[PDB]
Amino acid sequence: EDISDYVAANMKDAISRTSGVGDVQLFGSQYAMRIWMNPNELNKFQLTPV
Amino acid sequence: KVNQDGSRVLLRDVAKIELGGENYDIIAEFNGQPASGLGIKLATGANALD
Amino acid sequence: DVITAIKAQNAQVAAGQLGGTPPVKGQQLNASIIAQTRLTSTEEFGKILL
Amino acid sequence: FSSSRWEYGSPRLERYNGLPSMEILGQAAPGKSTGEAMELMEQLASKLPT
Repeated sequence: EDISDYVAANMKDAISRTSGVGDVQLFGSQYAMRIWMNPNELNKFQLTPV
Repeated sequence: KVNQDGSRVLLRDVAKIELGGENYDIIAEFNGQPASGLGIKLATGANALD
Repeated sequence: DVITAIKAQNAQVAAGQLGGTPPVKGQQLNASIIAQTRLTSTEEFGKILL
Repeated sequence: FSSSRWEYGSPRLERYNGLPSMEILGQAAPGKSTGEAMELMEQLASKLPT
């Protein structure tokens, strides 16, 4: 998770735009703010994922 | 929300929040060692070695 | 009310999948989830509840 | 319901190749010309923070 983010937010953007690149397939994913909900804790305070 | 009591509920209380990758489908190992990579795919009729 | 009843009942929604992408270690089956599908015939459109 | 604060900020941020950058504009010298003027500037920048 850590390397794939850095490889994208420091290097990947410089390629795919450089010397005639079709498309780059990055082996991972750049970081995102991942929010992992809990159905019981949602149900506890009367809340839907909405 | 702030239910009739004065009590406060937050996204931290309801959900697990971590800075993680946007997708968890494709992972890579270099000789069994955790690593990402920049898989470059050439353009249509470009210059290859250039 | 006619229009509102259509896009609410005649629509394809994108639900997730069982054993998603960041899974619980030891997950055996990974299958896609199908919810509401698009209506096909004159009969199915006739049975739209208002 | 609103707080009021005076705070410093930039009226014109700049980015070079998808990375935050600031444009320095300079001259050679009444003696030297370009070749050394750049050479000086290139390691006057190498002795900057990481």
